[PDB]
Amino acid sequence: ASRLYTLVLVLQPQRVLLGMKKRGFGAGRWNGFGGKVQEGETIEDGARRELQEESGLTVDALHKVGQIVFEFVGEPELMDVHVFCTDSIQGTPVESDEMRPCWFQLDQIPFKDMWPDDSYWFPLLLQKKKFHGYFKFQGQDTILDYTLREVDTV
Repeated sequence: ASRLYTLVLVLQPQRVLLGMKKRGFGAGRWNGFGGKVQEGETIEDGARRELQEESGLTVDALHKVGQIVFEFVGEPELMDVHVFCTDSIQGTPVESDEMRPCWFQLDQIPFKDMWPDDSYWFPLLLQKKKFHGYFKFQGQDTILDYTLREVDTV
């Protein structure tokens, strides 16, 4: 029992784009852009759609960089998050109802105001290493179990 999600990181040589989530799941934290994959679209199409809805941006190419499975205690569906990155974006990022975008220098990523799991796998993202992760949460703050490894194929 798992549900497909996307997460998109716009990662340029010296900065990364994050969005401050304004409502809904994860509100009040910076994150990549993404959301649920809909019936009738591929995972990559859903990632492009969420990037556009949340930031106005389109992209030439998205690259698979990771998969993260989340368990939330008491919730029946695992969240199967497909993580993508891109360097070349099209457009200037703009605020949506869901997200307020901002660029961050790579040594100034705001981990204290991000989901606690990002501290663990962001180093792999920045190192351009593909990964599989699993995080079990009690509520929104406490990681109870986790696993993280590098993989050759996402």
